[PDB]
Amino acid sequence: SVQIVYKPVDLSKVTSKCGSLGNIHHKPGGGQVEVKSEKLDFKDRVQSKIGSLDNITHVPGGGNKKIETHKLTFR
Amino acid sequence: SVQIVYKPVDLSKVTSKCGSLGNIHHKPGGGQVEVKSEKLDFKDRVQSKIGSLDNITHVPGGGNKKIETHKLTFR
Amino acid sequence: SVQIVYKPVDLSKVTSKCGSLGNIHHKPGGGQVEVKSEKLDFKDRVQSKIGSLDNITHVPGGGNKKIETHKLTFR
Amino acid sequence: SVQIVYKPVDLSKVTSKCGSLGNIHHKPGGGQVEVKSEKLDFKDRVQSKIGSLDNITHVPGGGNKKIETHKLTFR
Amino acid sequence: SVQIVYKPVDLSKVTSKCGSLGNIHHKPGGGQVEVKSEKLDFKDRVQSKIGSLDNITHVPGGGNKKIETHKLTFR
Amino acid sequence: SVQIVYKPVDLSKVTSKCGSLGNIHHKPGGGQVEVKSEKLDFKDRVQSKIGSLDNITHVPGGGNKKIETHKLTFR
Repeated sequence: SVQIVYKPVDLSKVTSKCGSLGNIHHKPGGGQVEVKSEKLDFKDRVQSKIGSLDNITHVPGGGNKKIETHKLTFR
Repeated sequence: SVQIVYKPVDLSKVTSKCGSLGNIHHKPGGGQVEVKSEKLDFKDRVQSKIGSLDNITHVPGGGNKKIETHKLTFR
Repeated sequence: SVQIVYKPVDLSKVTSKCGSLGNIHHKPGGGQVEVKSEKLDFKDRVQSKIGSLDNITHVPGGGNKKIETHKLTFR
Repeated sequence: SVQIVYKPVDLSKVTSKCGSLGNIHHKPGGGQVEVKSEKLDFKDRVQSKIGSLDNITHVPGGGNKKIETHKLTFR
Repeated sequence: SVQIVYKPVDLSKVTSKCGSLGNIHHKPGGGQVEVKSEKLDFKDRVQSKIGSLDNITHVPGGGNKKIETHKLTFR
Repeated sequence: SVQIVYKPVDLSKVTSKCGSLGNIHHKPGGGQVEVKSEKLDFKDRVQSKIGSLDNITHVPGGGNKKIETHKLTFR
């Protein structure tokens, strides 16, 4: 007789206190950009990105993360 | 007779206190950028990124992380 | 008769106190960039990144990390 | 013949640049205050101030000051 | 014949540049205060100040000051 | 014939550059204060200040000062 008891207890705390969060300045691509292209031959696929792209300002008040995985495999 | 008892107890704390968080300046790509391209032959795929791209300012009040994995495998 | 008792107890603390966090300046790529390319032959795949890319300013109030793995394997 | 010419020229500049101003915490009188007074005789004027009074948080973006006095006295 | 020419020229500059100003903590009077007064006789004026009073947090972005006095006295 | 020419020229500069100004902690009067007064006779004026008073946190981005006095006295 196989008897399995899976009783994990979790009283965890993931906490953050922040007095003030601010005055954040993200200024990407203030510089001049000049692309002068002449007599260019392309045989296959071309991907071009010019300028200021995919810039992120991520400012969460908390941004606390808890990942918990529970796995009971029986064969 | 196989008898398995899986009772892990977790009273953990992941904590942060911050008096003040601020005055953050991220200024990427203030410089001038000049790309002068002439008589260039391309046979295969081309990927070009010019300027200020994928710059991140990440400012979480906490940013505390708890990863917990539980695995009970029985064969 | 096989009898397994798995009762780990965790009363751990991962803590940080910070009086003030700030005045952070990240200024990448203030310099001028000039790429002059002439008479270049490419047979295979080309990847080009020019300028200020993938620069990170990561400022968490805490940034405390707890990784806990529990594994009970029975064969 | 008295001939007075009063032509002062003022091309002055009083300037300030501030990237960010913030995260200012003024917490006066966090402590407990207990005044136990017994059998006190007062013949003249009494002024009593108890607690947290006249506390100032003054945070100007500039706060630049120019005082200019011009005085031409003739007797 | 009295001939007075008063032509002062002022091309002065009073300037300040500040990248970031912040994370200022003023915490006066965190301590406990206990005043136990018994059998006190006062004949004249009494002024009493108890606790946390007249505390200043002054944080100007500039706070630049120019005082200029011009005085032409003729007798 | 009295002939006075007062032509002072001022091309002065009072300048300050500051990369970052911050993380300033002023904590006066964290200590306990106990005043136990018994059988005190006062004939004249009394001034009493108990606790945390007149504490200053002065943080100017510049705080540059130019004083200029011009005086032409004629008798």
